[PDB]
Amino acid sequence: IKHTLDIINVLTDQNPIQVVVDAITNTGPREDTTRVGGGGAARRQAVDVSPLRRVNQAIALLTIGAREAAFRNIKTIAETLAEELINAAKGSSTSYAIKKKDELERVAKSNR
Amino acid sequence: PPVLTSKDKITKRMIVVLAMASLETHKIDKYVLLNCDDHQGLLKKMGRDISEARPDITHQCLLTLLDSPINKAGKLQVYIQTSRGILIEVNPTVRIPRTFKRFSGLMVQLLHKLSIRSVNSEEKLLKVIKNPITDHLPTKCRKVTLSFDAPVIRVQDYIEKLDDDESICVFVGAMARGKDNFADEYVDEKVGLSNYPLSASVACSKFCHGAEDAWNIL
Amino acid sequence: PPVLTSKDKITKRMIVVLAMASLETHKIYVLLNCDDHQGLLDISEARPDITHQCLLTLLDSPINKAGKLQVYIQTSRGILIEVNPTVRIPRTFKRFSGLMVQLLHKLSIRSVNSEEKLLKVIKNPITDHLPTKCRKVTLSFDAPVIRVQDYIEKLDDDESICVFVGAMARGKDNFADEYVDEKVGLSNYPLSASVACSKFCHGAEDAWNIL
Amino acid sequence: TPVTLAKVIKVLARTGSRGGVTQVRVEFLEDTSRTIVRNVKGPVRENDILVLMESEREARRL
RNA sequence: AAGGGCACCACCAGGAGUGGAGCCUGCGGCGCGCGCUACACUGACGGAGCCAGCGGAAACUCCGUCGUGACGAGGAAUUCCUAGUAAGCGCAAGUGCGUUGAUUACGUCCCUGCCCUU
Repeated sequence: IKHTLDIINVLTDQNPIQVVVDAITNTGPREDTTRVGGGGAARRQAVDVSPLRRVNQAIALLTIGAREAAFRNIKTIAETLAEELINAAKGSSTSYAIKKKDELERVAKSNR
Repeated sequence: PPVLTSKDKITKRMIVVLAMASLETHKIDKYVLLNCDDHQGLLKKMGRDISEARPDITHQCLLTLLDSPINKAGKLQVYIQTSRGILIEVNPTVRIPRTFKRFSGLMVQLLHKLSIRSVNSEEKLLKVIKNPITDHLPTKCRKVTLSFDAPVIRVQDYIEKLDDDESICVFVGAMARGKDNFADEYVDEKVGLSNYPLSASVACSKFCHGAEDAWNIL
Repeated sequence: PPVLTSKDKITKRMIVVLAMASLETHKIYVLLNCDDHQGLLDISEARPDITHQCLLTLLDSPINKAGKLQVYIQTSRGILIEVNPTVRIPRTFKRFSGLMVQLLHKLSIRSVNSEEKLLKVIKNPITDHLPTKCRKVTLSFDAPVIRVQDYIEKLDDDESICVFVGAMARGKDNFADEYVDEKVGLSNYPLSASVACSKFCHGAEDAWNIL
Repeated sequence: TPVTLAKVIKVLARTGSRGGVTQVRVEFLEDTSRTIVRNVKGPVRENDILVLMESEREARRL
């Protein structure tokens, strides 16, 4: 974590802790889909999600992002976490969590 | 020309999933694929699997896809999805066996060992993998089901609308008949390709052609 | 959709002729083919699967369903077969062979009811059966690549289009040279016979607003 | 997007639902007038932000 | 039929797996279970730092050197689970001990069960 923060600040001044907060801020989903009955060939129903889950899941996403994000490569978690936190603390489709959120959500507008 | 696999989650590409594929081994003391020619006698005796035994369709489709330019150009990967729920990834450089007899042998072996390995290389050519297909798919991927009863589309047009960083995944029912809902739970919509019913292979050429046109492949 | 035959010499159709087709019966009769008669033997002259593959690929096409397609087969031993657009060719090679063997012995496959002939051995050459306005082309890896859609649009409103494709695994593109106007390629990559067929069907379906 | 934030008033005490999803009466926080019945996914007690996009939806037992 | 309840052999939301390899070991029969060893850079090797409990330990930390050069991370299935716990780690004793130390649940009766009362 210490390292990441430094890497983030080298790559934008800013409070990297502000950067962290943002990534968590613009990551949480708005409408997540539940597995309604359907009648056999199940159809998902467009629920809204709790702020604690929003935070919970965000953190989840970004870390699974960094960890699994930069696997067999030439990078360090500190780095790939800075990458995942920077990309998400701005929004530019370069981030595995932003891509995922936008897809969970696209799915929700479908179940409406 | 980098080989495309599920591990890569970013590249824009076309994915075909041959859903509802009829692959099943058969004991006799040797193994073969359950198929309507050899086993129409047996199948009927049991009173089921009536056309649940059409592995040839899968075979046809595979040749059709891999033989395609879009494959040669490396912008296509295929997956299988068995009636019995088995999911296969197909390495795009695999020179699938030309005849059904030789195809059968290899699918029987793939099913028993869960992978087919190159004699010199350590990458697999075919690999049984875990459901759901939606884990292995690219992150930004449009998903559709081919269906006769769905709104007809011109594929070239259908494709030019895709975000420059967005893939396309098509589910084809690799079968003789059936409801086209083998994938309702994953897809964004269903589309038709012709006002005529097609065969799986033809649907597949049609779609490859279309991508090939739109993505500038000769 | 009124059925296209060699008699109709006016209508503007697309014709594909599967050349160097491997259809040689083997006395035991069944079709001579790699799988079974690998051992017995050169494997290249024995690839009937390729033909069977293409027939499905061709008859299943939207363009045949719209009845603007016509298939002919011309084997590697010069036998000539007209395929009836409405024939529902057997889906499995085995069943295919039964039928293909019978047809070679009897010279035609008749519908169990209609007077029509689902398949027929006709006399050479193939030129005496094509439409009178008809462009003759050969497919070839060794030729200038083209967009099938563009090519089709340059045809006279009356001019039909007949492509010669090799139902073989390997070899010279010479098989139709005595008949062709021009040899052309559909791809930068070398294609299987059936794939070459899709390409053309599809490009021409596009050109002809099918459907 | 015309996103509208809301505050919970009453989580329901007796319900009927599928597990996981719970129905909440929300006060609308732009006006105090509007009140809606909505459906939340995560565990939720009173007095918090809700993000809204679709503005009526009047959902029922799910 | 009705109303309450309880339960991850239930559901709502995860972890850790098991079902893959060889071998060890028990059980069956004449396939099944517990395990051990495995398929690097969040690493390996070299210095160096240096901390337990039950009866100067290892992981770990720092500074350096190395630089990506049967089994390629496990099918359909399926088990157990709510804090110093899980997992990781080693230690004494013939099962215990401490060190490092979490994600998720604490909810419900929609489903499958059982219980109560009507």
